[PDB]
Amino acid sequence: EIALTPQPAHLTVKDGRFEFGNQLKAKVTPYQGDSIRMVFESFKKELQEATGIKVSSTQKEAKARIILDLNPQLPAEAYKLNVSKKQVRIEASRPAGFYYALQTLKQLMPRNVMAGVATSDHSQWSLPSVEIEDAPRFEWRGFMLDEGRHFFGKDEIKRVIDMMAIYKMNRFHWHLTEDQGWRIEIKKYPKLTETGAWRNSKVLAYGDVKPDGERYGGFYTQKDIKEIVAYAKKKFIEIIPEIDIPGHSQAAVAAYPEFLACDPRDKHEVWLQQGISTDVINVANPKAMQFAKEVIDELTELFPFNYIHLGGDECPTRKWQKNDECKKLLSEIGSSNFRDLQIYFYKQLKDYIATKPADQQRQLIFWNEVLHGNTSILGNDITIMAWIGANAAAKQAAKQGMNTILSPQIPYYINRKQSKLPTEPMSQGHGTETVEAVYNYQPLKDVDAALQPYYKGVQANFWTEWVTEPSVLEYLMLPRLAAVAEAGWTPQEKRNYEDFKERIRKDAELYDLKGWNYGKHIM
Ligand SMILES: [Cl-]
Repeated sequence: EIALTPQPAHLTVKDGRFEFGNQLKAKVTPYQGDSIRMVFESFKKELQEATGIKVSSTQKEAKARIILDLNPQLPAEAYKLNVSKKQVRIEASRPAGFYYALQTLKQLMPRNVMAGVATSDHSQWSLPSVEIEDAPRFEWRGFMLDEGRHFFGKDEIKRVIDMMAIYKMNRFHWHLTEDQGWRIEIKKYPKLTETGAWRNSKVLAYGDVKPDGERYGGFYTQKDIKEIVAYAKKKFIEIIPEIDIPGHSQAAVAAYPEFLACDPRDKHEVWLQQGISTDVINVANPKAMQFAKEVIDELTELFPFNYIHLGGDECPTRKWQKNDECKKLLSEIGSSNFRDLQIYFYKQLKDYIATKPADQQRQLIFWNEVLHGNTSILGNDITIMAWIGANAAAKQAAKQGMNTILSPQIPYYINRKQSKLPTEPMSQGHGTETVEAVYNYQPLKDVDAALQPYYKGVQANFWTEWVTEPSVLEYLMLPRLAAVAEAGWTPQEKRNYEDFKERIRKDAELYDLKGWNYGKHIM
């Protein structure tokens, strides 16, 4: 009957049910300039769409069948939800807490409510009596989509946001730039999208698959970006842009080779292959430095969240070793290790950001390869996204006083096959990254108590070398996304895969109402 995902920290089931009727009154705290009333108004619209129930306002506790009260002692995303025959009572300290209480309230109702779809026939509406106290284990509960390899577009990304929101995920990491495409309009550099957002193959070549000649691509205008940011904010999802530099930058190099290429006399094209490119940005070129500053400036206007991801994964130094500007810069920073140029490039950008007014400053996230360099100049107010040797990298980050986010390739890359069946779509892996394998990863296993404060959370990543169509994206995303969401939210002691399996089965109905694809193996 009751199926909540993520499982709350504390749930007690009580006798009886709360019945709505067609109309009822709510009393809602005015905290923070009526912000909670605004959250509640959004909820009311959803509820009416799905059920026909109308909620009006009251100031009188005695008339309130739903009450949202401020409890400042609760954590920033925590809530209490008490459902009795007489009243629904919610307590929280911050808008996100109240929003999550209402997510859990929706999830206690038939699945059409969470889906935001009315039922064909006439229905009766109620809640089970419960006492819930809930709070997320981790503050960062993320999903990353690669749109550089294949582009999905606004409608599909809204569906991604919708999926994340079901499971209380709060961080969308937008991997917008790659060797094979650049997907975000930058006004000062129009060729990033004019050249970089189109290429002459849909498939990315690998093994026996060759380029297919199709004029393929797409990008987001700044208007598009602002729309998606606003859409996600309504669901308490913040967006982190990733401009992956100076590696994974062949599309940018193809757009502006005259100053971004290490070897501008050679040819530079958007890459049609899968793999790791050596065609990295010439970090020693002054126009490359200005380019990066100017891109960051435009990101700052589009993305209000306080973090930017600069990537830094899989960045070969060989083209720097062969470039005169780079050799000279390395000599001038007193080094014989070309990796240091990557760190210096970042230091310039970090310094630049520090010159800006406080509200324009951003904190930086990097893939963990950056930690292999001498990062001392960057200080410890950077964040390491741990993916390769993740457990060890996160521990090293924490030991250096850096925040860390866990996105281990195994098992949190949910583009990978989720079954060994021969009928699975083509993607990376053998089929070992089953729902169970995802759920069973324990992020803080054997992590010393003193390091744990630096572990900000977890993220599932979705790489799109092989994935070109929304149906396949969704098939691979779901239901593994929910396992990572639960890992991010639910206390480890309350996590149980067989229990999760029973609960997630109830969401097939939700997925079907929304027309989402999903793997059916555990269903
Ligand atoms: Cl754990």
